[PDB]
Amino acid sequence: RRDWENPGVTQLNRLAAHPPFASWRNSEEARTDRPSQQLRSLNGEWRFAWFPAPEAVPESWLECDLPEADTVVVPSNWQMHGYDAPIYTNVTYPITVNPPFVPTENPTGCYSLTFNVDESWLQEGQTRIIFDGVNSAFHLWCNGRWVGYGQDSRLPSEFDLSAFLRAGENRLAVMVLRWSDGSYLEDQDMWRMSGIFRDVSLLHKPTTQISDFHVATRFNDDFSRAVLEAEVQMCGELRDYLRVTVSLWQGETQVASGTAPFGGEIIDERGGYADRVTLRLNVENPKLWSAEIPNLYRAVVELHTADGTLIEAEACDVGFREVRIENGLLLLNGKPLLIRGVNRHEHHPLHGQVMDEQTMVQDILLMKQNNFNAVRCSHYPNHPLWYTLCDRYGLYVVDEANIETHGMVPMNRLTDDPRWLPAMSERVTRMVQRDRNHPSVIIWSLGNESGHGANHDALYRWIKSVDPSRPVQYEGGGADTTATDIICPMYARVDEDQPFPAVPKWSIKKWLSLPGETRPLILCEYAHAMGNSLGGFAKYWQAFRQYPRLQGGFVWDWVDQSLIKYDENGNPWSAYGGDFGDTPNDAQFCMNGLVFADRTPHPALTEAKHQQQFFQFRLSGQTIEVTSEYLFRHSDNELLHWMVALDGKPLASGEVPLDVAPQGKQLIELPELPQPESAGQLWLTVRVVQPNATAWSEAGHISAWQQWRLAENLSVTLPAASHAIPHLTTSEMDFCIELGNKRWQFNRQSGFLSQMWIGDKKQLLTPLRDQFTRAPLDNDIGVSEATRIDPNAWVERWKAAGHYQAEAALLQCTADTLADAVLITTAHAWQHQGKTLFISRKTYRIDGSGQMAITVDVEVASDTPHPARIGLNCQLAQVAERVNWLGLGPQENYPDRLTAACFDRWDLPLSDMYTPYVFPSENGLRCGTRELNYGPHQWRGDFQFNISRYSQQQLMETSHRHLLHAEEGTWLNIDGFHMGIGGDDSWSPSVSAEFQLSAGRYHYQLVWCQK
Amino acid sequence: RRDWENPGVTQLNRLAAHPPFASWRNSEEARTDRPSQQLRSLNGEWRFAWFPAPEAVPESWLECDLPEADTVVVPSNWQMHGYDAPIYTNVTYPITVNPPFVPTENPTGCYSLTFNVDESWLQEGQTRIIFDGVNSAFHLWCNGRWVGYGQDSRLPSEFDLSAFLRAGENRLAVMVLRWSDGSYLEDQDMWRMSGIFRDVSLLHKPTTQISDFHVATRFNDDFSRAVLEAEVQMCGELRDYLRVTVSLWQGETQVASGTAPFGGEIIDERGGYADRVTLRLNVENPKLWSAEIPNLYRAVVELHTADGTLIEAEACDVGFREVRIENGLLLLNGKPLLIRGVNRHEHHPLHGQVMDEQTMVQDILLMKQNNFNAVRCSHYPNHPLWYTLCDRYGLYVVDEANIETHGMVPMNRLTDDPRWLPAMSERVTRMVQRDRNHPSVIIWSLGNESGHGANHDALYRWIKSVDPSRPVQYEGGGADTTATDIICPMYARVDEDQPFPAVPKWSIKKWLSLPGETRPLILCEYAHAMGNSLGGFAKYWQAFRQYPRLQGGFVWDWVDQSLIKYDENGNPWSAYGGDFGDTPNDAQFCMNGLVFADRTPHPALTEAKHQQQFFQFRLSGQTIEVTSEYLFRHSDNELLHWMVALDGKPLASGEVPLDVAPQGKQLIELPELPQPESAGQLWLTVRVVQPNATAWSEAGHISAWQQWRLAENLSVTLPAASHAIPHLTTSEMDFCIELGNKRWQFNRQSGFLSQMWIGDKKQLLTPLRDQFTRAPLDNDIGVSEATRIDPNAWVERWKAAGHYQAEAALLQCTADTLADAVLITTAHAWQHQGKTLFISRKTYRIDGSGQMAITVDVEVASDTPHPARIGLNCQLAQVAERVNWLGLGPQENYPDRLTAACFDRWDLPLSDMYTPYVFPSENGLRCGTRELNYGPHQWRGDFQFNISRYSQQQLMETSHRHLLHAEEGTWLNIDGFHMGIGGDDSWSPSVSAEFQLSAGRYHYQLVWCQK
Ligand SMILES: [Mg+2]
Ligand SMILES: [Mg+2]
Ligand SMILES: [Mg+2]
Ligand SMILES: [Mg+2]
Ligand SMILES: [Mg+2]
Ligand SMILES: [Mg+2]
Ligand code: NA
Ligand code: NA
Ligand code: NA
Ligand code: NA
Ligand code: NA
Ligand code: NA
Ligand code: NA
Repeated sequence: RRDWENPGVTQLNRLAAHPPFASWRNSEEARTDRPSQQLRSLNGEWRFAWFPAPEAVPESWLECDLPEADTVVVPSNWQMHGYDAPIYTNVTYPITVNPPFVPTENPTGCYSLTFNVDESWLQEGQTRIIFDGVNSAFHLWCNGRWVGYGQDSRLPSEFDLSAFLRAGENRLAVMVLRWSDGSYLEDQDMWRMSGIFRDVSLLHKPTTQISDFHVATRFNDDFSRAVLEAEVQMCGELRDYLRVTVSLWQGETQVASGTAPFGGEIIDERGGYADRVTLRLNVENPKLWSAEIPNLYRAVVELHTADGTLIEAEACDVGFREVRIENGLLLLNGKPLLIRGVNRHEHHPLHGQVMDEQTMVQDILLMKQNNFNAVRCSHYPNHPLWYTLCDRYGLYVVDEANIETHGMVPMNRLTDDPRWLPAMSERVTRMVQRDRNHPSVIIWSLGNESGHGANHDALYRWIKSVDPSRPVQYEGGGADTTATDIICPMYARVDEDQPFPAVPKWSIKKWLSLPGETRPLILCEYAHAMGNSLGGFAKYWQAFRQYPRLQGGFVWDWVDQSLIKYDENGNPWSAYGGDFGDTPNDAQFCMNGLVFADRTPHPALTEAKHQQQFFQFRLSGQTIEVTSEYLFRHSDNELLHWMVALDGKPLASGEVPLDVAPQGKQLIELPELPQPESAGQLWLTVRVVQPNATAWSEAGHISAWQQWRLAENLSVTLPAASHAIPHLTTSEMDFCIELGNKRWQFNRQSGFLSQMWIGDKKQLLTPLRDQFTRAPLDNDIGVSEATRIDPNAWVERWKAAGHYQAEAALLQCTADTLADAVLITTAHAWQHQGKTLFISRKTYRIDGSGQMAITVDVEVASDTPHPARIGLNCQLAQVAERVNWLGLGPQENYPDRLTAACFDRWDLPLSDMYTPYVFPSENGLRCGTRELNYGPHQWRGDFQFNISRYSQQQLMETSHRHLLHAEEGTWLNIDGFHMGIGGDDSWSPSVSAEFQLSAGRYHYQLVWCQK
Repeated sequence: RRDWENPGVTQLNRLAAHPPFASWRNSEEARTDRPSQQLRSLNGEWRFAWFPAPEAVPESWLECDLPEADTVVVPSNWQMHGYDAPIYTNVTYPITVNPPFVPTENPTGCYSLTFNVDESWLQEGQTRIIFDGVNSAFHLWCNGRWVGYGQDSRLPSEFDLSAFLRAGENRLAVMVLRWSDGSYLEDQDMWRMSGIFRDVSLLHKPTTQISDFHVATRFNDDFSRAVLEAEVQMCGELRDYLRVTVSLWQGETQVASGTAPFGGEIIDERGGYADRVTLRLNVENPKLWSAEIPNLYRAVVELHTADGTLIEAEACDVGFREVRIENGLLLLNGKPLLIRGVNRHEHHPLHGQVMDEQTMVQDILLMKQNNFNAVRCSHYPNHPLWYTLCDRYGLYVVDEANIETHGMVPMNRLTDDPRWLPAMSERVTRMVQRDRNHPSVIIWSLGNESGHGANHDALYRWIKSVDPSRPVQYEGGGADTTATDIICPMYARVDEDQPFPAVPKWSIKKWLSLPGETRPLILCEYAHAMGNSLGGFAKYWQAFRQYPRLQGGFVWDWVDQSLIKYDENGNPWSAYGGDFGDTPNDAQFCMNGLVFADRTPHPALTEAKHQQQFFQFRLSGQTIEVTSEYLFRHSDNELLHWMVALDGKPLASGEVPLDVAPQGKQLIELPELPQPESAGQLWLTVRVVQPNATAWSEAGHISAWQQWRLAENLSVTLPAASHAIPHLTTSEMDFCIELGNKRWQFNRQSGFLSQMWIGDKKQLLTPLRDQFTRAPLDNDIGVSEATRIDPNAWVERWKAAGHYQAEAALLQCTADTLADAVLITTAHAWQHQGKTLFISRKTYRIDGSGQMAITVDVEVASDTPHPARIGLNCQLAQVAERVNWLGLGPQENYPDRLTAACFDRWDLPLSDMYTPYVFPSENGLRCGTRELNYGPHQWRGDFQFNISRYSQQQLMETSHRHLLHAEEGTWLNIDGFHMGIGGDDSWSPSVSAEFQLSAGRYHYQLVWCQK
């Protein structure tokens, strides 16, 4: 039969799901979580062969190794070994939508391994094999004999091999199918790969075994008393001498223990479970678990005899915590949580979707290091090790079932179909059966983007019945259906409603008070970090903090799903949709992370970190008020550093330790600060530093900061009188001003400064001209698919209006000789099809000091789309190594994403003034700059700017960052005003009104000089 | 693969479930529900071959018929043809509890059929086959080619045969397995049969078709306006020219009609169902549907081109009614229901589990004629025609999923197992998709006796989601779990609690008000009608009428599940558990009905009819108050017949028209009644008569009655003085009294009247002795499983105390000659192992009138189990044809079951005084009798009695009624007192206290004379 084309058959001869087992045969080894000789890893080099379809697989393969097969490493995704192309499609299914059928051309991966077992495993006991991850379906053979079949690429499939094992060499044969009916439930926006991408192992258990166990913790009103209730289930022959003992450990101390024979209480007219027993342990003043302080206990479950003989032991870490929704609030150990989360896929630039401990630890450290306290398993059960790390490092987790049918029409066609309830149910139930003992998991999720069907309600209720300890949520069908305890929309904006029919996305503040609504609101997804994004991020946090029931959300998302390819020379580059011949494909939509595929941060990460700080500050006079947003921990590893500076010049500082309790305040009085009479603005910058290193951070780690303007003393002194006076030389074609060894040349035909000289060295490679456009950011383009011409998108509106093709018509270009300077006045009008888009009026004043004062006043037609920017740009001949400036920095910041930037004197290498977004666009800008220094140049004013070796044009025409070439000289963009980058989503205009350049008339001035 | 041993595989290539289809190609035919040429019946003579296992089936069977095969009628269960034996087991599974495995020796039934198909059917469209019922799993082949597989013995399985058929002759091959994993979900307390026991048919549908349609009716606050919403789904070629027209008909009048193109409203981000359409029709002052008045409309669903081409039409009967639970009450069209229901199994004594129209109509007419208005489909979806009849005749239906795992341990082992969820959901989901359009179905049931598992919660929620028009109920796990909207216990008693651990059965009155409880309570099972039962029935109805939230229940059950067998003389007799060599079995527990398998009424039926009357009466002086319990109808077919009688002698009578509004009252003043001077008790008897015939009753049908004692005149006149005086003759052995032609002989050794003579003929075959025991009724024995002795059972307490073997010891026997009579005085003590159980003191007075007054005074030890009865018995030499008595009658009646009986002068043939209960026991009693006439004898007093040709001993020793043999003469049992029969359940003592003979001392008198 073709079991991969029948949702009625999701497995064959597969063992029941259960919590992580190791079948320890020694209680001390179990308590310390040390290795168990009964659990073996079969990871390593396997024999692999690729085929176009399962029909092409030679039967001989079942009996012996095919000489054509290659020796590859397992786990792995065969697209990563180059056997075929990984595919990046977002919504549209990778295969023709015709359930339950799949294409006859079904890439088949044939894996095989020769191995042998310990003599004792042949004598007695149950030997089972475990495949943590097989994408997407597979058949299994042992020593030529068929064992079973399994589906669901994200949960373990186990099979009893006891009756197939033989002395000597044994051979596993695994036929993996890329496509199956299960693929209809795995349409997540990500790379479509396949193979055995997760661990493979052998577990040896006794015939009379622990087949399952559940750990629960209930508390009293103040959590000073708890009861640990453990239900243990067994398989095999029941016998009166059998006992179960559950002991609770805190380090090497046993705080509580419980022993009892099998035989549960009576549950109905036929009695109770003779094969189960529930132990109840009293725990006084338990140490509570939270992301803040991940206190953990160790629970050891022993199946032994009444007279002391251990049969086998299983165990897990225990975190005493209560998760409950009360009066509209999500409470953890009685406190309202504020979710600082992120959605994280299991992605690796080299290994594809194969995860490893090192990578997970790296993600967790970066996350906590950037003030995240939660993560969503978008959109499937993760690698088993992820939960252990979260339990221990401290991260709230949303465990999500591997069910996504985004590409269906309507989205709920399958999920509302009773005939898919079985397949759907196993993806939900097997997840809960596997992860329910993990304390880090505080919320169960029924999946992602599958509309809202009756199957969702059925499964919602099942969980509620089986595990009342955790709330259940699901966004599909409107984010507030009868299948979710939490209003969990994706991309709902703060103040703006999006009244979509049927599934509107109300402003989150409004959503809360809709007639009858009482549930808490936590976005399952928000702040789409695709490329230069996260504009308006602070708006979300201001709302989260002011509204009790707005309890945060999970950013989308953690890491760019870009893959690594190599060119002719063997140099690596970041590839995305379509770069593998995969088509249809959705281009760069697979990259929406706060970090690059190699975990290098994007500028946006700093903004998230800043807005997600755990300490709030207020300033009044000499007093700084520090408020703690921690719910449980006291600030026992923090000291406040404060420094006052005048225009970047340090003037005073000092440190004060932080002794603030959760939700508490601390008043800090700053001493008398010297009185600077020197013109300038005084700035106060404070930062919280962690003097001691921790499991997730180094000593000196900065966890928060904030800036304030103190006193400002305006300059009322005039500059030194000009000894000399510049001379003007006229020509029909040019206006030349000369002073000392400096020369300025204004082209009378274009009306632009076309050249400058310091001695005989040219300064410009391209004239200084106005600029009202920018290389479109992913948010300006707006498309979740590589096949959509959207006229509503900003980039499209700018093209239709001719912003990118507007030619500068000169209206006026005059020159006047003044008492101590030359005044050049110009006026241009950018038009397109007889329509004047903008009008620019300027005056250039050059005095005897050699300083060029540029005054600019622009007019923007009210009926033309608001411009991307209002400023000037040119290509300097110069190419220096440093960029020194007095403004917001040191990292890239934009109008609607600069709260994390600080005002000060920054000095960086030129390359750092460039942000390597895989998909090139406007980047590296820095706002609130009062002074910019490059080479012999200095510009003064109050402007925004970016500077690099790439022109706006090149960035605009280049698809991949690796294809960018450094242009001659340096490109400079000085903006008086720049449009917001937005980010609420990346497929519709998202730049908030206050950040759109719509004033109609703009003014800004600059001073250009040398030295 | 052995799919019949895999709960993961419940079907292969089966079509989706849907409501009844006929695929008319003419709307008028659809409207009239006339036969459809596109719907053929394949019922008739098939070829059948029996095998001991599927592996024994020869391959040649697929290609052609087998020589040894026989020609049988289908549908049918092969056990009814004698191929193997039917098994009657209650709780214990008929197979070894080892899921999902069945015995390797699994009886296999090979059915085959060579049928014809017109090429017209193959020229276009889809040709499918439909099996309405295959027990319990099967594989299907058409023309030697494999088609599919299916499970669930109670719901239709459909397969597309389009590509397997050919013009002309075709052959089907159906391999039916008796056992499968599905059997673990079909452990209902009934006969375990198998085969194709329901209709088989062939349906033709065009390629573009109506694949499903839902009809719903919502109303305004007063039901004066309504909206009919019909959602229609299509399959095939979806084009813009497609339309659906739903028209509503009331007879030949089209009341409403709607037409629209396909394309449902937007439901989610991907759009909506382009293959669906919802029609909404307004209906003013709709005629409401109810069991009282089954008003129906006809809905025709036309799939057609916009231009007028009918592709095909489907249809159904529509009942406009709302079913909702509000404030604790179950409401039908806004009024609280009083469920007068009964559980009914699909059983036939000759055909087993095969249902036919005639039988169904017979059950329905009998049920309504006996004031039943509801029925529970215990415990599986019923034959499709059942719902049509209930819709049309008017009966509230509880549709129940085919799920019972009673035999598991604990009962919820499979239902709480997520691995059995798939199999369970299909039994529930496919039931709803098939019957959701029938108005008679008002409640969905999740199954029966399967404990309460998480799977129950998920499916409960599923129904609430797909169909919010009907409450969902389920008794498992305690009758009040989170999986039921109605508290629906089985056998919960009216006042007495039964605090069982985990799943107690509280007194229904108490259950309603337990802290926090608010739901209505309707017993899914109560008043176990096993054998001589229904004692205490009136107690349930008094409560139902007094407590608003006690809304009735379903009696258990309708018809005895006895099967017909024949003796060597070819005569038929009723058989039960074990009568077919079936072992283990539960003998007679399969017979618990109000009627025999041939639908002959048990005496209990009348008690049910009486207590379930729709008119209540109250008497005050000469005014009779009638109160209607009807919720929607006026008494437009009822008249009141009243009659007054003096000890059976009718004095006055008359008719009065009944004009009562629903829930209304009517006062009727009786005319000046006569005032007879003659001694006696005046009795008033009123009967509600239906003058006109109905679809369910004949003219003259009596639907209710009631009696009252009016004025009484105690006889104070002395009997004429006797001329003569009896002569006494003494001897050591006897006391012989003589008067005229009458003689009496009292044995001086036994102390009993050993013989009498009328004229000169003997009158006794056995002496007149005391009796304190009775042939145990099913309720005295109690053992739902013949493999469970029980000391607590009444029969066991009586035996242990020696009630059945105690011998009378003479304490005294004297004779005295009075002035006008002879007085015999006796005393007896019944003992057992030195214990005195009872003491009987009597006096026999024989005067000159030839009469014999017997005075009896009994003492019963307080520490001996209360006696079954306290009276006298003897074997009359006479065998008369008639029995005439003044007292309760005419049918059998006992202390706790005599409310239906009426006091009057009854006269019946001897045979009617015996109730042919299949399992013999005490029977035919009649209480409140003041006079009994049999042959030349007459007995006067105030007693209870039974009279027949069978001795309590024979009844007690015989297992089947056909084994009973008339004894010489007639056995007479005259009781001063008789214990109640009980019936609340048949497996534990249920006779209420007030009906137990515990007074310690009893007195009664009788006068024997020759009339
Ligand atoms: Mg499958
Ligand atoms: Mg998606
Ligand atoms: Mg120990
Ligand atoms: Mg099966
Ligand atoms: Mg049962
Ligand atoms: Mg018409
Ligand atoms: Na909040
Ligand atoms: Na994406
Ligand atoms: Na501190
Ligand atoms: Na670009
Ligand atoms: Na009631
Ligand atoms: Na029964
Ligand atoms: Na009437």
